[PDB]
Amino acid sequence: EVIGEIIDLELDDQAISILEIKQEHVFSRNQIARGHHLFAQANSLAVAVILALTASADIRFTRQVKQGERVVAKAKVTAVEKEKGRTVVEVNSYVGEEIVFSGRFDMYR
Amino acid sequence: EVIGEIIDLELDDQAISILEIKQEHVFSRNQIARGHHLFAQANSLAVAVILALTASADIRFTRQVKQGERVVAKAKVTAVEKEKGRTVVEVNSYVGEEIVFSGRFDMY
Repeated sequence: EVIGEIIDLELDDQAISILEIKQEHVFSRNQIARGHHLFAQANSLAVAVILALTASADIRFTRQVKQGERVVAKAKVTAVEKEKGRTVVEVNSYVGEEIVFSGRFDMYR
Repeated sequence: EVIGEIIDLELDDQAISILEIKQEHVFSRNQIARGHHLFAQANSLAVAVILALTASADIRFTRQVKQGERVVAKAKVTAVEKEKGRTVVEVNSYVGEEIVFSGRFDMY
């Protein structure tokens, strides 16, 4: 029920997942991973750090990811509104030391 | 290819796709579809209206989508740069007459 493998999970705090880009994730022409796989990893990691739903998100794809790469996604909760049951999660995803994806997710109870 | 079935496509203009939410898209007793499924339909339809890549997007999910519903995504090209090679696609997705997803996609 999460895309890629959960490596680390501190509920209501932070989480880390790893997605190895295989044949199922790429355009045949260029062996480049489709951006919705990156999103899916990050969005499901954002849900994992919290039974919760995404309300919006602002996301940014930085490098093209190639097949054979391990994408490490790192979720951190950056604000909570106890009141309205609203949590914001920022997720940055890396291949080695380089960001390939960055997103802020607005979640709800 | 694309998430859901393409219904119409006017390259560099617009496209429409249909995604029937089946048991594989869903997670709970309320049989709720996961939001990445909606993004996936919308993102890949944005790529289809143009060999191209998404650079960013601002997206909003309106309502929870339930299993058995049919989501219709409508992509419209709303600006083109031969300047930067940045094309903007707006995608709104519907169940009946209600918006369940909306996004602006910046393509490079």
